[PDB]
Amino acid sequence: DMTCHGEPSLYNSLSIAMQTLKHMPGHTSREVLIIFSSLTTCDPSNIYDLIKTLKAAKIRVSVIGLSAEVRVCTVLARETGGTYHVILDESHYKELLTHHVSPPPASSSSECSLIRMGFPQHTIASLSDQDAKPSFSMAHLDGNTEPGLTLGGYFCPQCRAKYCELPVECKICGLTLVSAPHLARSYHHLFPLDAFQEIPLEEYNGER
Amino acid sequence: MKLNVDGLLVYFPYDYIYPEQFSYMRELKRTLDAKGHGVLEMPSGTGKTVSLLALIMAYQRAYPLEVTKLIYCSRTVPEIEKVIEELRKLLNFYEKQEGEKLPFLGLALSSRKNLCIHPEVTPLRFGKDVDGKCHSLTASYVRAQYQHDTSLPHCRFYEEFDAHGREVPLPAGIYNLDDLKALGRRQGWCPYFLARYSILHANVVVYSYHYLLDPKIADLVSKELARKAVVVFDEAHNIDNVCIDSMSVNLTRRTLDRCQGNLETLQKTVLRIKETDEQRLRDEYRRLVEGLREASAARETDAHLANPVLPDEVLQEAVPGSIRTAEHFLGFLRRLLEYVKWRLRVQHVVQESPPAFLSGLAQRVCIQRKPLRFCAERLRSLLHTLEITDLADFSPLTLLANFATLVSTYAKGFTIIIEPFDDRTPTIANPILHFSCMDASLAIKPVFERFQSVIITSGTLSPLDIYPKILDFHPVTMATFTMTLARVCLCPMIIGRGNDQVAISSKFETREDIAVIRNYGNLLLEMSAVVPDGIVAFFTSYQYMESTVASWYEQGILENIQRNKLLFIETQDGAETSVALEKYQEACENGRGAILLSVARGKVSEGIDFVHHYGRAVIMFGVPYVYTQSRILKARLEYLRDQFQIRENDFLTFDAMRHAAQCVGRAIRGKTDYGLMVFADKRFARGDKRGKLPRWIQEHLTDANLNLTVDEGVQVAKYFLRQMAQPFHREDQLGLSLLSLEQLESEETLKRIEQIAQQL
Amino acid sequence: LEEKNRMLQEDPVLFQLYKDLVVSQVISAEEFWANRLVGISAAFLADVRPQTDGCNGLRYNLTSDIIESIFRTYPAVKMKYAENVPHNMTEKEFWTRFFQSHYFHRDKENSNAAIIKRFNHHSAMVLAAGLRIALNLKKSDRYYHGPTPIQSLQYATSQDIINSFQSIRQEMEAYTPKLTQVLSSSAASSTITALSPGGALMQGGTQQAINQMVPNDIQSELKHLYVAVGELLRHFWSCFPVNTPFLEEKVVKMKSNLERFQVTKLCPFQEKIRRQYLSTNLVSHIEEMLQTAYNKLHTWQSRRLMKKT
Ligand code: SF4
Ligand SMILES: [Zn+2]
Repeated sequence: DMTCHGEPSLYNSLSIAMQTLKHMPGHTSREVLIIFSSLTTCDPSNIYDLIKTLKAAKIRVSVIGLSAEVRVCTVLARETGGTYHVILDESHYKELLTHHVSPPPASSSSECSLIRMGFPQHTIASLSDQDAKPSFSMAHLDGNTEPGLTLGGYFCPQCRAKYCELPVECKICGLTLVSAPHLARSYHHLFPLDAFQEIPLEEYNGER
Repeated sequence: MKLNVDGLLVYFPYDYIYPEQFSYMRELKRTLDAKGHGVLEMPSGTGKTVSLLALIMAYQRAYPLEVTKLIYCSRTVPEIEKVIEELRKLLNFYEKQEGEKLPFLGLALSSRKNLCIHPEVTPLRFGKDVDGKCHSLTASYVRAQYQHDTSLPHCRFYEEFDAHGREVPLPAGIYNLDDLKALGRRQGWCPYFLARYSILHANVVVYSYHYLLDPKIADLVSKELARKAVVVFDEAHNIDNVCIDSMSVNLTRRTLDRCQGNLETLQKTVLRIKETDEQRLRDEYRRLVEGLREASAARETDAHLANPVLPDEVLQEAVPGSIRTAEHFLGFLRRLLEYVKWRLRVQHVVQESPPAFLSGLAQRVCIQRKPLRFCAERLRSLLHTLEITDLADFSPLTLLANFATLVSTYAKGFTIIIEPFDDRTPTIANPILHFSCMDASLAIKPVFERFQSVIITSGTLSPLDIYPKILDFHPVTMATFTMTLARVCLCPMIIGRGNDQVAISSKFETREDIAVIRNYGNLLLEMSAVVPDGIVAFFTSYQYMESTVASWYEQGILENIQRNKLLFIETQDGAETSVALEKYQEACENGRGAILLSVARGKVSEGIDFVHHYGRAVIMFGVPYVYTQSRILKARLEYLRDQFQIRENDFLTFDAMRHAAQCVGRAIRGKTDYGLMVFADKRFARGDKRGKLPRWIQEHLTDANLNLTVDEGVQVAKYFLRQMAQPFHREDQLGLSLLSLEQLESEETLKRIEQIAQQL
Repeated sequence: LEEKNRMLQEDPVLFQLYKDLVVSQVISAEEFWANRLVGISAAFLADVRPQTDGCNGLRYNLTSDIIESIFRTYPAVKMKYAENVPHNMTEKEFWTRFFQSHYFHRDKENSNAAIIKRFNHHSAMVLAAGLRIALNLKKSDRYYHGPTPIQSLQYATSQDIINSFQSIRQEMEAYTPKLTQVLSSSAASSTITALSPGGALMQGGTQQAINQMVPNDIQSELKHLYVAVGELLRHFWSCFPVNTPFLEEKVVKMKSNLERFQVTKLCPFQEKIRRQYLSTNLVSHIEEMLQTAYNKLHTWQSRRLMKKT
C-alpha cells in the first residue's frame, strides 16, 4: 500500500548495498537483485566507478527489467557476473524469479573456507524441575513489544545466548546456530536430477 | 576461415560468414571476370566491405595483372579510418595464417589539413589557409632561393622528404592518417607529399569522392592510375548530388568586390615587378609561345592551382596573342568582371543557357570562346610568374576565371540562374549566380572509360534502373541482396493516423497545422515514456522543426517529454551540434534517456552512425520532400525529363525516400543489433511511395502495420522490444542466418544462398 | 557534548543504559562511546510551480531541497543569492524576482534560438552535476549417513533367519481375516488408561502462570539487564578470537565491567527477588551466562599460559 513516485536512483541503492556487504566475509556470496520498472535513473556521481567498486568487491548483480533492455544495466550485469533478463508477462516473471531462486554457479574467485557452526537442541525447561529458568529471547528483545518470557528454547552452545527462532546466527559470538535439516535442505542442489528419456507409448514396448 | 568461392580461396578473418556475404563475394567475382562495371545493394552492418576487401586481396594475390592496384572512394574521414582498421585486421589474419608478412602496401589519402605537421600551420582553422601557407613555405621558386638563403620561411618537412623520402619507398603495409603523421615526424617528412609520391607503390589507395570525382582534383590522383585499376564507390546513393555540387558555381557581390580589389593589387604588383624585372614577363611570353607542355610537365610541385577540367585535347593549343600579354589579360579580366557585374545588376531572376550567355558576351565584350577556354592556364602562369605566396586572396579571381572557362567549354546540361534576392528573405539584395550542372554522368564518364571496372554499392538503392540512366552507363550486373534474419531485428511501422484520427502529413501546406504539431508531440511523449533511451527524430526542414519545437514549448508538452527523457536539438553550427551529439551519446551511455531532434538533410543523416543502444528508435516525421522553390531543382527536373523522360514528381519522391532510408538504415550494426523504425505520415501508404523503399527494409514492412495510430504503434513497439529483449545466442543463428565451416560445404546451403539474392 | 546528549534523549533506554554503565562507575564514557562509534533530475524546474491556493495565496513553501537542486543545477542562482541575499535584497524578494524575471519565463527566431540555447545549457548543467568451479565429490556415502551417528543396526544370526523368514512366509500363506481377536475390552481399558489425562502417555499438564509470579516492573528491569549483559558479552566475544595483545587488555576491561555490573545492578535486583522471595530463577540464566564467559576467559588464559610454558 505504498506510494510510487519519483525516479529510481540505482547509484544510491547500489552504494547502500555495497556498504552493507562491504564487511561480509569473502566466502559468503554477495548477490543483488534489482527490479527496474522505469528506463531512466538519476545518479549523483559516476556509476561506472561504482561498477568498478562492485567488481573489486566481487559482488554479483542481476537485473530483470520490465519494459525493455537497458545498455548500462546490461553492462553492469555482464561485468558483475550477473544475468540480465526482461519481463514478457507475469508467467515469465515467475519463471525468471524461480530461476533466480536457484544458487548461482561459483566463480573461480570464490573462496573455500572452513566455517564453524553450532547445532543446539530445543532446550525446554519444565516448571516441575527446579532448573526451569524462563528468559526473554534475544531476538524478541530487539522489538518494541514486550518479549515473551519463555521457559525454555534454544541456547547458544558458545555463549548460552537464548533464541526462539532458528536458523539464526548468534548475535553475541557471531556463531551461526543451524540444524541438520537446514544443511540437508540444499543437498538436492549437490546432486541434481537429470532429465529422463522421452519415448512415446507406441514406441515403448513395455509396461503400461 | 578459408572459403572456396568458384575455385578461388578467400581468407575470411572471422569464424563465421553470412550467406548474403557469400553471395556478395560470388557476384563481385562474376563482375570481375567480365571486367565490367556493376551495381549491387547490400544491407548496412553486414560486413559487405569486409567481403569486398577479402575478394580484392584474393584477386591481387592470385592474379596481380587482373588487379594491378585497388582504388577505394569514401565519404567521411571516420569511414576511411574504419576501412583502414578493417584492412589491417585482414592483413594481420593473412600473416597469422601464412606465418609471413605479405608484400602488401595500403595507403589512405587526405588533404594537407589532415596531413600537415608544420607547427605554424597547425593552429590554422581552415584548410585553404593551410594550403596557402604550405605553398608559401614550399614554393618551388621559393625553395631554390631558400637553398641560397636558409633564413627564408620554409617547411623542413617537405625538404627532408624531397632529399631522402623519394629514393626509398615505404615498406609494404597499412598506415592510418595518424600513423602517417607519426611516420613523417619520425622521418622528418610530410605525410601528404610522401603519400602522394608513394601512391604509385601502394596496392590499395583509399580516399573520398571529392579527391577524384572533381575534375579540378581528378588529375591529383588519376596521374598515378592505370587502366587495370578498379574503383569502388561505397554508399554513393547521393553521388549525383556530389557531382552537381562539384560542377556548380556560385558568385555574389562580395566576391566581385574581393576580385576587383585583388585585381587592382595584382596590376599594381605587375607594374612594380616590371619596373624591377621586366624579363620575367618576356620569359613567360616565351613559354606561352613555345608551348604549355614545357611549363606543365617540368614542375609537379606547383600543382596547387591545377585545372584539369578541360579535355586533354584543349591543353595542347596555345593562348591567342590577343591576351598573351600580361596587361592585355588584365584588361580582359577587368572587362569580364565589369560585364559580369552589369549583367548581375538585374533585379529579377534570369534563366539562361550557357551558349546564349556566351553569345551575349561576344556581342558586348568582343570576347570569343576559344580564347576564354585557356583563361585559367594564363591565370595560372601569371600567378606563378609573379612569386605570389598569398594566393588565398586570389580565390574570387580564380573562381571567376574558372567559371568563365566553364562557360566557354561546357554548355550542354548547364543552366545559368541569376537570383538577386534570397529565396528565404527576398527583401535583402543578394545577387547570386548559379551555373548548375545537370549532367552528372560526364563527371563519372572518364572513370568508366579509363579503368578496368568501377564498383558502386550502397544500402539505399531501391530503384535499380534509375542509376544507369543518371550515370549514362550499363552496369554488367544489377543484383539486390535480400537480408535473411533468424531474428527479426527491425520493426518498420507507419503511423499516419493521430490520436484524434487526424491525417498525418508533412506537406508544406499541412506543415503549419497545429493539430499535426500536437499529434507529433503526443507521439514523442509516448515514445519517450515507452521506447528505450535512444531516440532520434528526423524532420523535413530546419524551419519547420524550429516552429514545431516552439509550439511544443508553448503548448507545455515539451516539459513532460524532457521529464521522461533528456532533450537535445541540433542547430546550424556543427561545432555546437557536435557537442550536443556528444552530450546525447554520454546521456545514453549514462542510463538517462536522451532525445535528438534533427533534420533529414542535416549533418546527422550524413556521417553520424548509431550503436545498438544509440539507434534504438528512429522516427521520420513525414516524407522529406525538398523545398520545390529551388529553380536549380526545377531546372534539374526539367532537364532530366527532357533528356530521360523522368517525371519530376517521381524524382522528388525517390530523393525523399532515399534520404529517409539513409536516416533509418544506420540504426543496425549487425544481427545482434535491433532497432525501431517509425514513419509518422499517411503518405507512405501510397504504393509508389511505399514501393520505393530498399528491398531488405521494405520486405519486413508488414502490411498489417501500414498506417497505424499512436497507440497501435506504441503497443507493437512494446511487443517488439520484449520479443527482441529476450537473450539470444550466436549458436541459434547457425543454419538459419549464420553459417559454420561445414555448413558452407552443403550444396543445399549453396542453393539457398543463390535463391537469397536476385538479379534484375 | 550537545551532540552526544541529543543521542541519549532519542533513546531513553540507552540513557538508562548509559546511566547504569558510566554514572555507576562500571564503565567509562570513553569506552561507552568507543562501542557506539541524492540524485538530480531535469524536472527540478518543470515540476516546481508557484502554488496558488483557492483564494489569492502564493504558498511558495521554499524548501531547501528544491533550492539546493537549483543551486547545484544553476550556480548563477547561488551566486546571485550569495551576492544579494539578504543585503541587496531579501530572500523572498530574490525568489519573487526569479519568478518574475525573463530567465524563468523564457516564453520569433530569436526566441527559438534562446529557448534552444537555454535547453542545451540546462542539459549540460544536468550532465555536469551528475558527475559530482567444477566440483567432483569423493565420499558420497557421507551423505547417506550424514549428521546421524552410527545407529545400532544389529544383524540377525545364521541362515536360520531364512527359516524364520519361511515361518512367516508359511504363517501368512494361509490367512483368514479376524475381527474379535483384533481387540479386547481389557486391551481397550489399558489403552484408555494410557491415554487418560495425567497418565503415562499424558505427560505433564497445566503449568504455573509465571507471568503473575514476575512483576511487570521486574519484567522490564530484567529485559533491560538482559540488554546490558548482551551488549557487554557481544563486546567480549567480539575481541575473540584473541590474536593481538590489545584484545587481551580489552577483554580484561570487559570482564571488569561485567563484574562491576553484577555488583551494582544485578545484586540489588537479585535482592529485589529475594526480598520478594520470587521462586523463579530468572537470575540463574544471567548467572550461567556470566559464569560461562568467566570460564571461557580463564580457559583461554590457561591455554595462553601453557603456550608460554
Ligand atoms: S610541407 Fe607538410 S608540414 Fe609543411 S606546411 Fe606543407 S603540409 Fe604542412
Ligand atoms: Zn553465542
